[PDB]
This record gives sequence, C-alpha cells and structure tokens, in this order.
Amino acid sequence: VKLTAELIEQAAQYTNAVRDRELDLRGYKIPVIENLGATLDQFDAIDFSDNEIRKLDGFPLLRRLKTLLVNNNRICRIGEGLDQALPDLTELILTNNSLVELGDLDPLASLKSLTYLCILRNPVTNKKHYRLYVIYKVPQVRVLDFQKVKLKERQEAEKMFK
Amino acid sequence: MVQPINLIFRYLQNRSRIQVWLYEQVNMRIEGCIIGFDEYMNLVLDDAEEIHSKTKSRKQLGRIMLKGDNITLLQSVSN
Amino acid sequence: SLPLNPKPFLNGLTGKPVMVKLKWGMEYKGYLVSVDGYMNMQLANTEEYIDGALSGHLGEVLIRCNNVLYIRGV
Amino acid sequence: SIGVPIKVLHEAEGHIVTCETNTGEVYRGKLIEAEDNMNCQMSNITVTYRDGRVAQLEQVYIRGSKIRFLILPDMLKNAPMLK
Amino acid sequence: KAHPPELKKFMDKKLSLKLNGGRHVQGILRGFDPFMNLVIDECVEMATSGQQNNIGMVVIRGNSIIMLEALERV
Amino acid sequence: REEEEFNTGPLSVLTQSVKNNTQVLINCRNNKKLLGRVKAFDRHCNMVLENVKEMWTEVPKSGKGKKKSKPVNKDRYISKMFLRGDSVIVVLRNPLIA
Amino acid sequence: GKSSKMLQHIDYRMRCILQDGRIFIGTFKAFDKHMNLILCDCDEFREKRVLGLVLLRGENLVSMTVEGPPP
Amino acid sequence: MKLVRFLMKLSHETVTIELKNGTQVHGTITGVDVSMNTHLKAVKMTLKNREPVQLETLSIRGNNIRYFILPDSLPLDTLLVD
Amino acid sequence: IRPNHTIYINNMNDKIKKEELKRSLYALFSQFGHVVDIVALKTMKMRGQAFVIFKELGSSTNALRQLQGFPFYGKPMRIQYAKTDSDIISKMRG
RNA sequence: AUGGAUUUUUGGAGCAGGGAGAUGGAGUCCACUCCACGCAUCGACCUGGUAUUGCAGUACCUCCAGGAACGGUGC
Repeated sequence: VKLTAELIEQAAQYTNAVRDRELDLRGYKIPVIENLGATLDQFDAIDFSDNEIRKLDGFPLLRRLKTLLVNNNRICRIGEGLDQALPDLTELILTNNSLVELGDLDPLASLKSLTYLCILRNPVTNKKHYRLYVIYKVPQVRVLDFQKVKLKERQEAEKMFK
Repeated sequence: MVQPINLIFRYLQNRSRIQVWLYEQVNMRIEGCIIGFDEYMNLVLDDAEEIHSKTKSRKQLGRIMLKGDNITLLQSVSN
Repeated sequence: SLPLNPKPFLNGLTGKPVMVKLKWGMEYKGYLVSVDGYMNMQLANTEEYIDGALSGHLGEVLIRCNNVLYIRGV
Repeated sequence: SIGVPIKVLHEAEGHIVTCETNTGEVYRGKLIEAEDNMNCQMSNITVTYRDGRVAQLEQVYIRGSKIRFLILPDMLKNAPMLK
Repeated sequence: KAHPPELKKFMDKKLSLKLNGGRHVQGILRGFDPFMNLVIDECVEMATSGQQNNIGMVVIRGNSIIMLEALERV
Repeated sequence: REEEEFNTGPLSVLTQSVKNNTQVLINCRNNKKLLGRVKAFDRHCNMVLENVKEMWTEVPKSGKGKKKSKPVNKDRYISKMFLRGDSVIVVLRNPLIA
Repeated sequence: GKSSKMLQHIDYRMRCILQDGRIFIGTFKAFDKHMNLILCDCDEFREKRVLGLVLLRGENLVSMTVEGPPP
Repeated sequence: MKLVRFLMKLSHETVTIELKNGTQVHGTITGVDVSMNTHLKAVKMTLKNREPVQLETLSIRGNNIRYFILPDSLPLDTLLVD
Repeated sequence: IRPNHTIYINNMNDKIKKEELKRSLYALFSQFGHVVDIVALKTMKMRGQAFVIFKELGSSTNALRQLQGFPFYGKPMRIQYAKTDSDIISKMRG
C-alpha cells in the first residue's frame, strides 16, 4: 500500500479542529513517503499517524505545509534537505517512533520555523542530556515535548556543548 | 419625527448661515446660505466660504453649487 | 431669492464664466457650454489653476460628474 | 427578489456573530436584526480596535455599506441552502 | 425595496455616532429617511483633542455614517 | 432623446471626437494621461481607444540601480485598448489632432 | 448565455483577494448579484488566522482563483 | 452604445488588463458578463511590486478594472457592429 | 460516568494562550485517534479545562488510561469521561 | 433584444513619511545618537510573582509589577 496519487485523491480532506486544512493519511500501512506532488500544496496539515514509514524524507516543495502529525510509525532517521522542501514547517509530532541517537535528531536544526516539537516515546528520550541537546541544536523550538523551553535550560545547554 | 430633508427646507426658509462637513476632507469645510436644493442633496449656497480649520483662513466664493457627494454633515451658525 | 434650485442656477450660469473645484483640488476656469442630467460639465477656453495658480491653458474640456466638488460663477 | 447570502444572514439573527467594518474595527456580539441592505443591529458587544484595545458596548447598529464582512456560526453550514 | 432603516427603536434616544474621517459626534435621534440620513438634536462634536463643542440640531448624511451606538437602553 | 443628450450635452466632446476621428487627452484617475482617438464611448465614459500615447510621471523606480531623487517623465504607445469610464477625471478636446 | 462562470467553481476551495489586499481562502458555497460570497472553513492570510464560516460583501472583493478541489 | 456588449464578444482573445489597484493581468478571456465581471484562463498576474504568478483561472469583479489592452490585430470595426 | 467519545480534562496550566493550548492538545491526543474538535474557554468558570472529542470511542478510552496525570506545560493533567454527549457527536450521529 | 446620484458594478482617490549631527556605509536608501524614545489609547504578546480545580459549544478573559517586538484609531 504505496502512498500513491490515487491514494491521496480519495483521502478524507477536511478543516481540522484548529482551523487548518488537513489531509487524512492515517492507517494505510504506508512504508515510504512519496508522490506528495498530487496534494498540490493545498494543505496546512498532513496526518500520517499509524503507518509504517521509516524515514521522514521524500517531500516535494510544499510551501503551505505547517503541521506534520507522524505518530505511531517507525521513524528511525530524518532526511537532510527538509527545509528546502518544507520551509514553513512549524509543528512536528513524532511521538512513538524509533529515533535512538541524539545525532539522528541533528537534521531538525535546519528547519528555521520549527517551533513545536514532540519526540516522546522514542528511545532517544532516555539518553543522557536529551533535552539540553535538543535545545542547543534546535534553538528555534519553543515548546519541546509539551513543555516550554525556558531560559535557564538554554543557558545550561550553552554551558554543556559550548 | 423630523425628517432630514425637511430640516434643510427649514434651513432654506430661515436663511440661517450653514456650515457643511465634507467627505474625507477634515481640514476644509464649506459655509453659506442655502438658497435651494435638489433630490440629490445638491445645494445652492450664497456668499459661501472655504474654511480652513488648520490655517484659520477663509476663502471667499460667492455663488456656489456644492454637489451633495461631499456632504458628511449639515450644521447652522449664528454669524 | 425665492427658492433658487441647483438645476436652474446651473442653467443660468450656462454661457457664463465659471470655475469648478474638483474633489482632488484641481480647479478649472472657463465658459460653461453645457451641463447634463448627471451634472457632467463642458467648459470652453478652460484654464487650470492648481494651488490657485495658473498652470495650463487647455481649451475645450469635459468633466465627469463624480469628480466635481463645487461650481462657482465668476 | 433577494440574494442567497442575505437569506443565510437573516438565519443568523439571534446568534453570536463577528463584524468587521470598512475601517477594521471588529465587533462581536448578538445579531438582533439584519436588514436586506446588510444594516446590522447588535447587542452586548466586544469591540477590538485597530490598535488592539478592547471595549464593551450594550447596543450598536452598523450600516451595511460600511461593513467589510461578517463571521457567522458554523451552526448554519449544514442546511437548507446546499444546492 | 426603497426600505426604511429599522431605527424607530432608537428615536428620541441619545446616541454616539462614528463618522468617516475618524470623526465622532453625540446627540438625540430626531428622525431619518430611507437613505439613512439622520436628524440629530443637541449634537456635540467630540474633537480628536478630547474637547467637545455644542453644535445644536444637525443633519447627518447616511452616506458618511459608519456606525452608531446607543448611550441609552432601547 | 438620449442621442440628443450625447449630441449636444457635455458628452458631445466624445461624440465630436468619434465623428471627426480627432485626438483627445484623457486625464485619468491613475495619475496617468491617455492621448489618442475615440473609436467608441458610452454613458459611463467607457471608451475604445486607438493610437494611444499614455504619459505619466514617476520617481526612479529603484530595481538594480541607484537613487537620484529626481522626478521622471514616462510614456508608452498602445495601439488598441478599452478604458473603463469611472477612471475618467477629465477629457480634453483641442487643436491637438491638427 | 450560460451564467455558469460562478456556478462552476461552487463547492470548490477558492482563493479570494480583498480590496485592502488580504487573502481569504475558503469553500465557495454561494454568491449573488453583488458578488457577496459565502465561504465555509475560511482562513485569512496576509500570518494565518482561522475564521470559519464567512460572508464577504462584494463591494470589497477584487478577484478569485481556484485553490483546490471540493472537500 | 453599451460597450460591455463589445467586451462580451472577446472570448478566446488574449489581453492585458490594468486594475484600479495597479495590478496587471495577462490571460485569455473565457467570459465577460454584463457587469464587466471578466473571467480568464492561462493567466500571468503581476500585482504591483511582485514577480508574476501563474494561474490556470482568474475571475475579476468588473468594477476593479481600469482598462483593457487589446490585441493589435483586433478588427474593431467588425466588433462595433450590432 | 460511562465511557464517552469526549474526555474532560482539568488541572491544566491556565497561563497558556487559548490557541496554543488547543493546538498542543490536538497534537498530544492525535496519537490515539482522530480528534474531531476541542472546546476550551478561558472564562473564570471554564479556565484550566478542555473537552477533547474523538471520532472513535475506543480512542477516547485509550487516551484516558494512557495520559492520566501526564505532565503538560508543567502540571499533571486529570482526565475523565464527560458528563454529557458533545453537540458535534449528537449531530454526527443523527 | 438591458442599469454612472447615499448600503454593493462606472470608484473619494491620489500622494508624501519631522529637523539636525566635522555621523558611517552603498540626490536617494539603510543603521545609530540627540531635540519632540513622533505623542496618547486599546488588544494580543515577552519576563517574574500571584489567584482560580471549575463538565463545556466561545468577540477577549485572574490579578500585581516590569519589559516593550507587532496591529488599529486620533492629532
């Protein structure tokens, strides 16, 4: 069940609860993110929850995409050119995925508008200094794992890793 | 109830000197004695004046017909 | 005068030297040739006064009605 | 003799609506009466000016011409004007 | 059509009138016509300076009326 | 009756320009002036114009040069065009065509 | 002839441009003589704001293009 | 006489239209109606002080038009006949 | 209080602006199923609370058990099944 | 085979950003300082402290102090 143009065209399309245009791509068992061209850059949000995607990569240039819900997939790596295809990405929800090393979260530093980030229920979470590492390497984030990035944490992350 | 048109008819009869507030122009207002008027609120004013609220300066006009387009507001003055 | 209305006033002023102020502050002096029902205006030997100062000598001129602020005889 | 949007506006009488004027003041409250020409009588208003400040008014009436737009409930979206 | 504005409810009440040009006046509604031209009695100009000056009974052309607000309960 | 008002009224300026194929300058709301011949006109002063010289004035239109604060005149030729009449301020007939 | 030019785009998502220069994007559900428009699930851009069900007066409308297909 | 009628005949022509707000529109007319509401296809539209955007379709409220620039080829004398 | 499509949350940090609260709520709760809508007001009465509505009932029950006492913006949230059925649910059902 | 005179389609729009300094850089533009932080008001928002534990379908939402980025209106 390839993510195909035909698949996207019959997919529930609606205005979500936070007033954004969202496309519903839940529970299709998609393994690879591809063929997004067919959405025609018409969505503010794309819901990819409960699928089998391994890597957050493969996006076309999508100027209107601001929210990506990627819950319960198998994300173990993040693509390197994400800001070049998603310039205004502001919210990224990665709860319950497979990111294991702090260094695998490095590609998120290039998403200049990224403000809401959630990486809960990922092995990487239990790594020593996981929170400070994210704060220093992705300073554009204001809310991390539903907790406010505070000044004291920023300073503390400036010492360690300076 | 007083109808607005009638108020004017009263101004006309009275020969009260009238001061007009113009549309989207605050720095200048117009003055004169209504001699007659029409269905479009176009006014014929006698011994009329441009009044510069900023410069405190008056420009003398004589016989004026002001299009109603400009009318914001109509008031009477004792002078 | 006993009621002198817009329409007759203007008609009396046809054949006469007038000046028209426009909403935009331009002024046009000339002989009023004619006016119509919508109060569009036709001047001859028109002159233009902008900032109250002679700018341009223009000749025969149509002024669209919606532009007119007021008309004065002189 | 009347426009489809106008019928939908009259349908919002008695509901809480938001109105922006031609000058960008934003008036939220109960729509009492809506005329054919979009003249709007409202009550218990919250007004939000262009500077951001708020105020409270009991009773207002805004001329239809000087309205830029209105926001109506979503309660209306369902029926009957789906055609 | 040629409808009246529904303003009988506001008759002989004190009102606050927002006009174009950022102009504001206050007075008692004495009457109106289908164009929403108003008669306002005991009218007061609320100058942008904060100062208020009494202008008496006046005509406001409906054209330039942005908004009105009752200072009474209807 | 209506033809009479076009014929003798202020719009006779347009009526005369179409008949004689003469030039007229149109002062225009856009702060531009359109100089040409009247192929057609109507009540609203919509017009179909030929051999139009549009003239206007500008500052410097910074794009890839300098500043040089000094007003600039501009013009451009337009053979065939339709003008919506609301934009009309003034319409001028003259010894222009001559 | 056909009158369809508006009726064609009905039910579609539409990008509407206002006279002040705002962008209203919503589902085009109804219009009229004056081009007063009914826009479902409507957002405003210049910054994005969720508005919801919007009636826009035609006086202040400039233009419209097709933004996306009907939901 | 009623010059909108003339414009209504220009379906399938390509034109440039200048708007009251300064915007410039180049596209192919699909329809002009009685209110001069104009509909186009294959449209390159340049708002004042932007680079152009291309739209497959655009619909203009008639009043917002300043003027149409017509094809040089256009046979006006034909079109002015009723 | 029987299982319900809508969950009632209280004990929420009321300093978060309303639109941010609703967007984080949506994000957090999307992991269990599609959230149809969220009702949250800042009135004195309703501040620190929210109603989260899900399309599926199983999603509401899972959310309730798994996020009971989850630290959200600093405080442990308290979740419960709502007393009544949500207007949106009633309209979607009949 | 169709409508330019107050709420819709023949438009009331157009146009300019205070003054100075042996200021700095590329008559014009940008940054900094001083006189007149251009002034006042409202909203959202940024720091702390502090109040509220409440079952809802919403202009906006505790209060106190400080900080002012943005938007609107008036002079």
